[PDB]
Amino acid sequence: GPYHIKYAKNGTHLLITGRKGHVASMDWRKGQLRAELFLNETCHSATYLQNEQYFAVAQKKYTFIYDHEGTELHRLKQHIEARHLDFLPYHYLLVTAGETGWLKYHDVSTG
Amino acid sequence: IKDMFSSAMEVARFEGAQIKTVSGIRGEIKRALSKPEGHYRAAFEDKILMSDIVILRSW
Amino acid sequence: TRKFGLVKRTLNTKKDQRLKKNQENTRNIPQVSSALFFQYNQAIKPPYQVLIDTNFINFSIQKKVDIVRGMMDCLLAKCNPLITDCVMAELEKLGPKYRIALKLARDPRIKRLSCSHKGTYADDCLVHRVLQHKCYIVATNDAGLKQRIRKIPGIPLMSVGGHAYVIEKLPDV
Amino acid sequence: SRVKKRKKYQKAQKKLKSVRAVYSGGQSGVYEGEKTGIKKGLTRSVKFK
Amino acid sequence: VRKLKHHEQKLLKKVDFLEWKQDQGHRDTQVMRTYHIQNREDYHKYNRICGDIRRLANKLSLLPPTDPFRRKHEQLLLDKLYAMGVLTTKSKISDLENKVTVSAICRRRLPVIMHRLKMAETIQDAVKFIEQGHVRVGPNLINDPAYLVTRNMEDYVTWVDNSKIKKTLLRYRNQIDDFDF
Amino acid sequence: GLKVPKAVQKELPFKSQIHQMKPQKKKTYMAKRAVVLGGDEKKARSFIQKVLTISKAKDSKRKEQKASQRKERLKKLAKMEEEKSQRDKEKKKEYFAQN
Amino acid sequence: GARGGAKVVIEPHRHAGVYIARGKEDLLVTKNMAPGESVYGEKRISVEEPPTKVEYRVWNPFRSKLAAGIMGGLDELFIAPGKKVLYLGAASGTSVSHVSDVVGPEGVVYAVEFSHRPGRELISMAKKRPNIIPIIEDARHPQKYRMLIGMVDCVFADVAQPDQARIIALNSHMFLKDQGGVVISIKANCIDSTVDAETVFAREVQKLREERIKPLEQLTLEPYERDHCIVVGRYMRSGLK
Amino acid sequence: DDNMRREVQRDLLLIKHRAALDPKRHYKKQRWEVPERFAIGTIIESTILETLMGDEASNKYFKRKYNEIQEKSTSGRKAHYKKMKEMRKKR
Amino acid sequence: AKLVHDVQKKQHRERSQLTSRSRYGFLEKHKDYVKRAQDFHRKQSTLKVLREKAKERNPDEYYHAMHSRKTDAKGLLISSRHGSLSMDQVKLLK
Ligand SMILES: [Zn+2]
Repeated sequence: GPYHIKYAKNGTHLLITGRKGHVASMDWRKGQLRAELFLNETCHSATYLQNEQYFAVAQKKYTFIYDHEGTELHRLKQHIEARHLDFLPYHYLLVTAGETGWLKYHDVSTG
Repeated sequence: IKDMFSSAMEVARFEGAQIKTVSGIRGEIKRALSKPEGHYRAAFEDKILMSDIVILRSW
Repeated sequence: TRKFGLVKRTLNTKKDQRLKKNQENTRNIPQVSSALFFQYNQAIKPPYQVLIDTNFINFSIQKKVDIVRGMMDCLLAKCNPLITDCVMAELEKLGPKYRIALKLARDPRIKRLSCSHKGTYADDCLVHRVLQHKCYIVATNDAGLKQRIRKIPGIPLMSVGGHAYVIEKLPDV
Repeated sequence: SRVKKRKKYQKAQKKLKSVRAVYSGGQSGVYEGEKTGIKKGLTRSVKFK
Repeated sequence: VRKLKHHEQKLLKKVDFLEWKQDQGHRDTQVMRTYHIQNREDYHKYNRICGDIRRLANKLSLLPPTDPFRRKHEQLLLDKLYAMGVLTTKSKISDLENKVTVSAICRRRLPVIMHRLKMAETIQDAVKFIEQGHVRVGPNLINDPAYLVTRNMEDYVTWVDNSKIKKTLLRYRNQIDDFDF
Repeated sequence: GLKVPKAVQKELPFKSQIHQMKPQKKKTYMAKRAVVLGGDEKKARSFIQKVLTISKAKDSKRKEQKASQRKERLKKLAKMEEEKSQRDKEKKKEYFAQN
Repeated sequence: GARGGAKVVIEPHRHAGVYIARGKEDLLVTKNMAPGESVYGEKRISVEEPPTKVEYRVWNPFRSKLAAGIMGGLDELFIAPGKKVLYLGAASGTSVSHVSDVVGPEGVVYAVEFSHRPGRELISMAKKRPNIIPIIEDARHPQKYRMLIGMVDCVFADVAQPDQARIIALNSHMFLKDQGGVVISIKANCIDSTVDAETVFAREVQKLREERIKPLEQLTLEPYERDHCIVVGRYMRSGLK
Repeated sequence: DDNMRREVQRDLLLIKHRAALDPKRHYKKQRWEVPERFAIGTIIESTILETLMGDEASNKYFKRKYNEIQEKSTSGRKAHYKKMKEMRKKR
Repeated sequence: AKLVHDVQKKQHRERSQLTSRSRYGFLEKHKDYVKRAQDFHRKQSTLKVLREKAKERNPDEYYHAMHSRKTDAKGLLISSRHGSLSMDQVKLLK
C-alpha cells in the first residue's frame, strides 16, 4: 500500500495500483482477476484505456501500456515521471502530468 | 626393394634415381642395404603394397 | 515456491498471432496437349482461327494490307480473324490519332471474342488462351509477345513483314 | 533411307507414350484394374487462370 | 480488435494498438529475449553506453584524417572495447559505428559466456545456476546474472567447489575424489 | 571402418561421444524365452526378407542410374551456358558500338 | 488380374466418397449403396467390418467418363457425400449408380433421361437406390420437371448433343446454387465433326463463360476415350471477373 | 486395431514393395505410406502373401535374384580378405 | 570426334600380376591406388577432428543427461544393448 483505485467508464472493472508496485485488474462483481503485476517499483497511478482490455501504469520514470492479460505492450519513453493519468474516451488521448511540469497528450490508436 | 640389382655396387650407381610402382606411386633409391647384396632402401610419396612392382626407367 | 529466472511478460513480435505479419502465416503437372506430336500440331487445320494483336492492325494499315485478304494470301485458306475485348479496348485507349485503326477493326468480317477478366492487358490474355487450347494462330509484331509465343509449342505465329503477312510455325504451307 | 525413317518413326511412337497418355483402342477383355497404380495426390488437369 | 472490414481499414490505416513507431520495432524486447535479460531497463542503459561510443566515433571522424590526435584516440577506443569483448576485431574503425550494439554488450554477460563455454545448455539454465550460487568468477561467488566478463576474466569462470553440479561432472566420468570435497 | 583410439575416445566432449555397444555373452532370460514360429512362418519370413532385398537393390541401382545421367547432363548444360555467355558478350559490344 | 479370390487393401481417395483398392493392380471403388448385387456386372469387394459385411463396387474408367476423370487427375469434384446432384443424360445406372454411391444416403441424385427404353431400367435401378429420383423427360425443356427438382449443389451433364451448351445453360439457371458446381463431358464428334477437337473445346468453354459459368480446369480422357474432355466450372452469378 | 496382425502387416509390406514382385510390371513411382484407415477385402464374382509364395515361377525368380545380390554383397568382404592372406601362407 | 580415326581411339589392354607373384594378390593400378588414398584421407581427416575435439574439451561442461548416461571403469561410455524386471513381471512371464 497505499492503493490508488480507478474504475472503468462502465463500472464493470476495477484497477488498483499499489504504491510499492502491485497492480491488479479485475472484474470486481464476478470476482475474476484479469491481470496482476508485481512490478518491483514505485507506481503512482493507473488508468483504463478505451475499454478494460488495455490500461496504463505510471511507474518510477516511464508510463507503460499493458494488455488485458498483463503483457506489456509499450514503454512510453516520452512521458517522464508522470504522476497523474487520464484518458479522454471520445478522443482516444492519454494525458499525463508530473514533476516535469509538462502536459503531454498521446494518441493510443495511432501511438 | 629386392631383385632390382645384383650387388650393392650397382645400387650405388643408381642412388637418387627416380622409381615408380605400377600404381604410379613415385619414389627414389635412397641407399643400398649391406645385407643381402642388391637390396636397397627407397622412399615413396605414399605407402606401397607387397603386390606392387617397382620399375626404374632407363634408356 | 518462486520460480527461478523470472522475466517480465512482454509482447513476442515473432510469435504473437495478433500482429499482422504473423496473422498471414495436391501437386499439378499440366497434361501435354493431345493435339501435339512433339513440336508438330497435328490437330490444327483449315479454316484457321487467328487472334489479332493491337500492333498487327497498325502495321497492316501502314503497309496497305487488308486483314481478311492478307491472311488468305499468306495461308491460302479461309481465316477466321478474332479480336478480343482487350485488343478492342487497347485500340480505343490509343486515342483519336488511331481512329482509322479502330474503324477497320470493327469490320463485320472480324469476329469478336469476349473476355471475363478485369485487366485490359492484351498480351497476357492472348498467351493464356493459346496455353489452354492449341487451335489459334497469333497475329502480332510485338517483339516481347512473339518470343513468348515461340516458347509455347504448337502455336503458329503470324506477323506483317515487308509487303505481306508471314507465318512461321505452320508446316502446312 | 526408307528403313531408317521407318525405325525412326516407331521409336518416336514409343517416346510419345512416355510423354503423354495415348489412346490405344480402349478396353480389351475384362477390366483388370490400373496396372501401374493410382496416384491419389497428383492432378494433370489444365487450370484456367 | 476484430479484423477490420475493407471500408474500415481504408479509414483506419494508421491504427495499430500493438506496434508504434516509438517502440522502434520492439528491438529491446527481442534482444532481452535472446539473452534472457530480466531487468526491463538494462537494455536502455546499454543503449546509452553504445550511443556514447557512437557519438565519440562520429566526432573523431570529423577530425582531419591525418590528425595524430584522431588516430591515437580511435585506437585507444578500439583497444578498450576489444579487451572488454564488446568488439570481436580491432582492424577497422567503422566497427565503432556499425558493430557497436547492445547485443554485443549483452553477449558478454555471465549467463551467455557460461552458455558458450558449454557450462549450461541454455542461457535460461545458466541464469538459474547463477541465481542458485553454483558459479564463481575467480575466488568470488557471483549470483548477479548481469556481470560483464572481460576477455581476460573469462578464464576464471568456473563452478563453486562444493557444487552439486561439479560432483555430477566428476561422477559421470568416474573421476570424483572425495578428498577434494 | 574407422576405429577411434580409446585414449582419444575417453577424453571427448559430452556432445561427441561415440556409442559403442558391447557384445552380449551371458544368455539373457528373455533370449531364452522368446518363441520363434517355425514351419510355415519360417517360409513366410524368408520370403519377405527376399522381397525386401530385391526392392532395396532395385532402388539403389535405378538411383545410381540417375546420378550417372546427372553427371552427363550437367556437362552438356555447362557447354550450352558457355555459348550463351560468350555470345551475350558479343551482343553487348555491338550494342554499345552504336552508343 | 483382379481375379475372384484375390485380396486387396481398401483406402480412401483424395475425393470424399471415393476409395482405392490396392494390390498388384489398383482399382477405383465406391461403397455399395445396395449391397449384394451389381448394376451392370462390375466386380465387387466385400469387407468384414465389426460383424457387418460391407460391400464395394468397382468403377470402370472405360465405361464411365466421370471415372476416367478421376484417373486423369481432376483437382476438384463438387460431387461429394451429402450433396444434391442433377445428372443430365443418365442413360442408365452405369454412372448414376456410382454417383449415387458417392453422395450417400443423405444426398440425392436427379437422373434425367429422354429415351424410354433406357428409362425403364433407370426406374428399376432407382428402386434399389432410394436416393435416386428418375426424371424421364427431355433436358431441353427444364420447365417440364421444375416441380420435381429443388436446388442442387452440382450439375453433371453427359448429354451428347450438339446444343448441350444451351441445355446446361437452362438447367443451371433454374436449379444450380450460386457458386455451385458444373461438370461437363464434351465429345467433339457430336458437337461438330467438321472441325478439330481443340476448336470444339475452345468453343464450348466460350459459351460457358457467356452463361456466367467460370471454367476452373479442363482434362482430356485419354487413354480411356479419344476426342473427349471434362470441363469443371463454377456457377458464378455475381460475376466471373 | 493396434494388434496389427502379422498377416496384415506383411501384406501392407508386400504392397509397399510391389515393384520387385515381378520384373515385368514397373509401376508408377510412388511412396504409399501406410494409411491411417484401411480395410482389407476380397473380390466377389488365401492371403496375397500366401497366394504369391504358392506360385513356383515367382519363387524360382526370387531365389535366383536373391542369390545374385548375395554374390555382389559378399564380394571383397571379410571372406575375400581372408583368402588373400591365406595364399601368402605357403599351403 | 573430329579428325580422329577410330584406329587412334583403340583400347589398350590391361596387364596382370606376374605368376611368380600371384600369391601376393592383384596388381593394383592407378584407379585401385586412388581408392586406397581417398579412403585413408577420409579416415585421417575425421581422426584429426576427433583429436581436436578432445583437446578443446572444457572440463566444466554440464549437461542434464549426465545423470542418465554412465561410464565404464576404462572411462568409455556405456550404451545399453536395448534402450530389470520386477518380481511381479517375472512371475507372469514364468
Ligand atoms: Zn482479354
